[PDB]
Amino acid sequence: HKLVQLLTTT
Amino acid sequence: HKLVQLLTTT
Amino acid sequence: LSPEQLVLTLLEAEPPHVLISRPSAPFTEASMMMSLTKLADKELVHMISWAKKIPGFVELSLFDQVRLLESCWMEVLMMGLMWRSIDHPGKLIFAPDLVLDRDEGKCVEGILEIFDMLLATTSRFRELKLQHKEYLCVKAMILLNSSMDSSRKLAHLLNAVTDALVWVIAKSGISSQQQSMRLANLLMLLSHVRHASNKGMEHLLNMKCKNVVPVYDLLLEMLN
Amino acid sequence: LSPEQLVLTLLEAEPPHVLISRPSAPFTEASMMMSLTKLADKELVHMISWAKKIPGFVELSLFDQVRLLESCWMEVLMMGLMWRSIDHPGKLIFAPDLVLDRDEGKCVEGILEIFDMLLATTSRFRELKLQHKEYLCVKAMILLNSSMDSSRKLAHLLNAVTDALVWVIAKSGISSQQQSMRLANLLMLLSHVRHASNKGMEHLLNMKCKNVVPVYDLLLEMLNAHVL
Ligand SMILES: N#Cc1cc(-c2ccc(O)c(F)c2)cc2ccc(O)cc12
Ligand SMILES: N#Cc1cc(-c2ccc(O)c(F)c2)cc2ccc(O)cc12
Repeated sequence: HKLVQLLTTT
Repeated sequence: HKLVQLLTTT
Repeated sequence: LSPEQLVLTLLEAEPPHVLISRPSAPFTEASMMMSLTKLADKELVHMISWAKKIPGFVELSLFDQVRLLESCWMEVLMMGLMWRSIDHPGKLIFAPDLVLDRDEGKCVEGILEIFDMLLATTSRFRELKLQHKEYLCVKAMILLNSSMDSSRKLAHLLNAVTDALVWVIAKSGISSQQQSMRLANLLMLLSHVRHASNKGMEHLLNMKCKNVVPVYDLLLEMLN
Repeated sequence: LSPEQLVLTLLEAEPPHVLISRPSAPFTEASMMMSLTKLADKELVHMISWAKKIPGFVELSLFDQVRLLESCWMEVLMMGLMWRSIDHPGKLIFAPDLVLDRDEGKCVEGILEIFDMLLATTSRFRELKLQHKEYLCVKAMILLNSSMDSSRKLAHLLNAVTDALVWVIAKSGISSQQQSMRLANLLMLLSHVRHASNKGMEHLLNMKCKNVVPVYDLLLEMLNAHVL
């Protein structure tokens, strides 16, 4: 889920 | 051998 | 040698189709693997002959010739395979009498995946409407670019074929801008061909360790 | 958006210069490998920010955004490594405080092979005198072309970046025939980058499995997802 959180946050 | 043969002997 | 002469030379050098008959009964992991290994072996022999026909190839050091072939043989096989399947959507034409269906890849553990991508890449070539002459140049470029002064001569050999590909695309008549885009589009697919080739050899290696099928003489040497 | 301004957005998407904060000193197998892994983890974070800055990337389905980054990450890192090392023959500039030589990769089994590949390919881009804008387009293409409606958006994006690379080359002013030739040579070198990438990942995977290098969260995730 790490890649996903960074893809969905700034 | 096989490869080398086909490249130079054939 | 002019670009056209190079293409003509490649055209004639095209290996003849290897004839392999589909097993009598429905495929089993063993029978299908027996079929693809025997075919690959036969095509490899023809590939070596094809290589010697690429202008300047036999001028390279024997060690470079070996190095290049050991490095891209499965890529070359799959490029030809996709070209053979270009006019048969949903089908993979390994040989005239060996037309494998996407579903048939199930009898073999992990090959379905590879079939999927082979078919997908083939469709892309279909979508791009790849032409025979472009195909010929690309397949040769695969061999010459697998660089994975003899090396100096290699660069020059590769540029010659590249020149030939540019010539072929120019002959299509499209605008210069479109010629560049097409050239790019064609070459950007080599990554996809390579990806399937990688998976293919990883699959072949794994199958060897599994004894699922015998592999040794020519295929074995190449595999290594 | 014109090709020139698309290239501008790629320039703007460039990750910052990364350092490992390591005091100068001889590299041992343990220090070298932990530094390489630590650097890769840091660059991965910056890589995700870069990707999201490429016009339209975040418009792709989350599934696509994820699959593209999971497949190309090591290739993107090594393409960056080659650009940074372009003006430094014989060296691999992983970072200002992580400069490695060929003989240094010898203290780690299987590494020398990879370094030789990285160095040779860097040398090729050097010969061709790879330009910064060309590097920018190629790097973006590596990401967008790793696709082994959302699908059309991607195709549109990849074509946009491809059109940008063609423009860059056209600006160099060289003959049309030399433009086609350069375009082909640049694209063909990508196969060599991809090759070194595959070997690089196999090496990392082995190190991870042996727990010889501390595998950070993000790096571990990217690694496992990719091999999977
Ligand atoms: N994927 C795949 C495989 C493809 C091929 C193969 C055979 C002939 C071709 O013209 C070709 F393009 C691929 C052979 C295999 C032999 C053993 C094996 O385990 C896998 C494979
Ligand atoms: N080859 C290689 C490896 C390269 C890299 C690596 C790190 C940062 C970069 O910008 C890059 F292009 C490659 C890390 C590794 C970490 C562990 C490992 O075992 C191998 C490697």
